[PDB]
Amino acid sequence: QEASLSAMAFLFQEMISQLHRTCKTAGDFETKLSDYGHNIGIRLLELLNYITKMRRRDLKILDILQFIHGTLWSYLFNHVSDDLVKSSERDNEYMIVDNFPTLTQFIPGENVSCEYFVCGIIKGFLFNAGFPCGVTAHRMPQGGHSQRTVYLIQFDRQVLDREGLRF
Amino acid sequence: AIETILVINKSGGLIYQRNFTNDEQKLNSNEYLILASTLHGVFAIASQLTPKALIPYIPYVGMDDFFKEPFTNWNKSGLRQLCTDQFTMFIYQTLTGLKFVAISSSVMNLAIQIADNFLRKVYCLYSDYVMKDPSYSMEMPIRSNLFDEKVKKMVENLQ
Amino acid sequence: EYDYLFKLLLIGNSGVGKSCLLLRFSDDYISTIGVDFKIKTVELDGKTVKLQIWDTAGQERFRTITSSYYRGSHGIIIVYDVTDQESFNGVKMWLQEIDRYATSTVLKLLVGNKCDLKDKRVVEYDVAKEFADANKMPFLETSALDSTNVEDAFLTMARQIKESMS
Amino acid sequence: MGIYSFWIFDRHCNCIFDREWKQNEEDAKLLYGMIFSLRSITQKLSKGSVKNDIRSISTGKYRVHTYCTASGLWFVLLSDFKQQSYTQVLQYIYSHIYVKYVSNNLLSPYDFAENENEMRGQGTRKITNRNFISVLESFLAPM
Amino acid sequence: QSRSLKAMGEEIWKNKTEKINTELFTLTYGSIVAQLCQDYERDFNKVNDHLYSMGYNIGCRLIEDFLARTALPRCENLVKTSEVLSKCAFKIFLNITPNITNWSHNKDTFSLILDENPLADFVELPMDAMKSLWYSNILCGVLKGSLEMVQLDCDVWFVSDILRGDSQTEIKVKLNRILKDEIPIGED
Amino acid sequence: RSLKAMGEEIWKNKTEKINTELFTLTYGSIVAQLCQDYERDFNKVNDHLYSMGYNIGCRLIEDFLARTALPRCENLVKTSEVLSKCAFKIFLNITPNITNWSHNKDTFSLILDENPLADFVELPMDAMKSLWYSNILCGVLKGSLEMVQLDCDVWFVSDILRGDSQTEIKVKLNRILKDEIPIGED
Repeated sequence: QEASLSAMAFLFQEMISQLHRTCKTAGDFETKLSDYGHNIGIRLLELLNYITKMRRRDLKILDILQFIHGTLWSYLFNHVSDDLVKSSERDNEYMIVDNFPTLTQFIPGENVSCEYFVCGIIKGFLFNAGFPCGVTAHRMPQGGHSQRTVYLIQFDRQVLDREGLRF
Repeated sequence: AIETILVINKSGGLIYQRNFTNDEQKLNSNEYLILASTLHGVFAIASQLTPKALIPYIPYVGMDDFFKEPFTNWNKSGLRQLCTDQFTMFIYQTLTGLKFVAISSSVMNLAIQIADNFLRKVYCLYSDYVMKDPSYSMEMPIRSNLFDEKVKKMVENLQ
Repeated sequence: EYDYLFKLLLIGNSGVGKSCLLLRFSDDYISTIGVDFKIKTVELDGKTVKLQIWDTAGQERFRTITSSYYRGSHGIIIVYDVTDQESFNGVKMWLQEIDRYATSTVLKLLVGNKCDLKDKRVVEYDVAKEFADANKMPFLETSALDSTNVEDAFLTMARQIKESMS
Repeated sequence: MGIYSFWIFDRHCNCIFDREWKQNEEDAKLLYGMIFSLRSITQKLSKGSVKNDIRSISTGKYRVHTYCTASGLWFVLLSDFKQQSYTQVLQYIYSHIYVKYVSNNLLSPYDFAENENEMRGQGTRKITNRNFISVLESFLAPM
Repeated sequence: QSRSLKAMGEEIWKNKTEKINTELFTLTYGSIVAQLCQDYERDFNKVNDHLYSMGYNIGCRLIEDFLARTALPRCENLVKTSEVLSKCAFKIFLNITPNITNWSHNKDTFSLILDENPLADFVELPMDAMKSLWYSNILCGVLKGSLEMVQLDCDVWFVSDILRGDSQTEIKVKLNRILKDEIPIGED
Repeated sequence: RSLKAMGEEIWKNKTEKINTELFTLTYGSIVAQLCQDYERDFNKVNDHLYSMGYNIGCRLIEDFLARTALPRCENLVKTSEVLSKCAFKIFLNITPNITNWSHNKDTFSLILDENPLADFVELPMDAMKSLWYSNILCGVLKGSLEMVQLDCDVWFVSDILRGDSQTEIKVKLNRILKDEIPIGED
């Protein structure tokens, strides 16, 4: 079943509103909201009880990432992510593109940090996945979309090494 | 044919004003505030001076839409309209007390209906945009980047 | 470009030259068939502050002035007379209106006028300081003419609310 | 039904004529205002070389078709939201009824004032002319 | 241009307005012009003030009828006024169309040439007043009261009257100020 | 009823729906996070959760009122049935069947079955003897009703997540605000 984007939009804004009052520096806010997202992220793999029963049994990096952008967003935000870009400058860094985060939308143009909570969900998922990430969102590229933002999913060498060994 | 649309603070202070199409401003920020305020008071005065006199439809336009059924109005005693030779102001206030007003360069009963529909649409807009903005402190001006996009697009469709 | 709107209303009693008080600082007329307005522009931390003043009055329209006007109040600069004591007597009963039209949060204030004509005044400074303090309401005073301390009281009111708006 | 009340407003911001269908005089004072405040709101809020004026003002249950003079005479009338702008009726009322009975017989001056510099507040609806009340009351017999 | 100014003025005179014989009014004015000379024992100047004074009271009544028919708004420049008055006022009241000239920097004043005076251009002044009287002063005074009733506070006066053997007829109408109007109820 | 149909018809609108799990999780996240903040003073969490719910509720009414223009209900009977069948169906896919009324017409319970806000009963032995999890919800109600000038007292009683069965919130219209916009005989 489902619920109203309005309530979620509402709960979230209050969540952010509250978060804004505690934290003095933008940095603590970004990292803290992300942690909030992380706990949600760890939880998704946990729910486990297209038929990728990846169950701790090893699967390459791209398989999870490609599953994650197409499968999860529609499951979460309710819209297949936009693009999944394997960087072309550093071997651990990847990129996942979103047009309009079904979440961080009502929030006005500049403020990137609110965006991080959605990105944190990605981090928690991968960390539990057994492949630590480092999702840091960004509101640019903005081709024909005021808010299209891309989350920077930088990985830890351990995933880099496990993968290098079994291509 | 709208030229100016403002939302008057649930308390009678101008929070939102956007005179756009013309782009030939004759009024200063300060005065517009006063005006919204005056509208608030006069809106108030008409109610008392009511006579010893002891529902809406829907044209499907302003931009499927937000609401397609005959909806309910609430202010059955306040300044619902001021019309002249140069325009026709439509004061659409919400049960929540909010008063959204649309100024129309065109002049003039169905004209009132259009604003009732268009403004209610804008009130709705205010609710998703204004209300969900974690960075908005109530009864305070609206410095929203997003609200402008939806109203401006809404003003062009009706135009 | 403004960001914060504050509705401050000098509510009082008709003989009081309250309108004159606002004019010296207000930005840059005088039409009361409701309540004339004067809006002041003071910058508080890059956040421009438009202080909208409701120079409310009423001799008739006590009924009209009160339900609509009072509620958006982050400040109510009440004033009495330092020439016609009937006016000061008015304030005690007037305060009750604020209690039920402006919720308890409303930070208020009291004012001293006709402070230039001590050569023909009435109620003295001690009588007032006690009544205001009794009600948990401050009261600084100022001449009828050159009394620039009133403005600071306003700037003071503005900063106070900005603190509320955190 | 039809029109609810007629009010004529002096050029001194004063109230000259009433109508139903001392207690009453105060309501006109605010009504003079509703018209006054809106009139100016309308004056500033205008673009052109004409200098727009308040044609009609509408509420939830009535309307105040207005018609203002350049000599300063607000002819206000409150409808019942049935008929269109009584702009012609108001116009005719002022031009046929007002000028001849009121201001063409210089034997009994126009309600102007009492020289008193209390012009707005002061002055009481001295407009009484037996004919004026009679012809006007008859003119608005139905509507 | 639904109602050009000249056209409205003419349409008004023709299709609608009530009239009386021009001669009837001429003689009634003659009694007042002549009556005053007797009463002021030849002090022409006393009369002009008298006529001009008479013009103001009537002017206040008339400005009211004029607005009732033409329904024009209160023009803020002297010039719109100059135009409204000449095509509209005269045509409607004296089936005449005076000109508008001898304008001065600032639009201070503008004359008002009346080349045909229905009022009294048939008279032949007595060798007396020939130097002092402005037969048509009441006419001039009506203007002052009329403008004043619609806020223009002007100075109407003669400088030329065919009658005094002048080369023409020219009523100057200078503007002094525009009056305000307000309503003090509260803290005054 | 007439109003009852609107809740369903309204659901197919132009401000979509989202998966309950995501929303419920953001909430579970906020409750768990809050517990840590207040050193398990579970009571403080209810209080903090309610204040949180109220701030949300005040902003929320504009969404509800704009979503469905409606009449300023006549009494508790009018508001309550409206509130349960209509509001909840719109914001959550739930409709608590109003019950347990008070003589003085001052109260009624909002007994509920489907509480998405807490589909997972992770009530830890130390708070389950004194802590209400869906507190944000009442804050939404006090804030929503107080904003429509119907000042009342919303509170919890039994929670499934707590001891036994039926979960319900009570509503106390104790008084009615005077200050409410210019609207005829109101």
